[PDB]
Amino acid sequence: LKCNKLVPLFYKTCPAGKNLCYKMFMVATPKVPVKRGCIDVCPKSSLLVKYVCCNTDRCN
Repeated sequence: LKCNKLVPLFYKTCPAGKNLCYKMFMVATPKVPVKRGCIDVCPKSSLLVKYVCCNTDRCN
């Protein structure tokens, strides 16, 4: 399993680390992404920070 990351590079792998790849956006006002990595769940979501999880591979 591999996805993209904010780290200065391109995409990383998360086979043993996790099994999914989600992103963390912020709706403070200007709207902007800030936390994208791999997770095993997606129990987060409000009105001042969104998140996009995916497990199709190459979809992140």
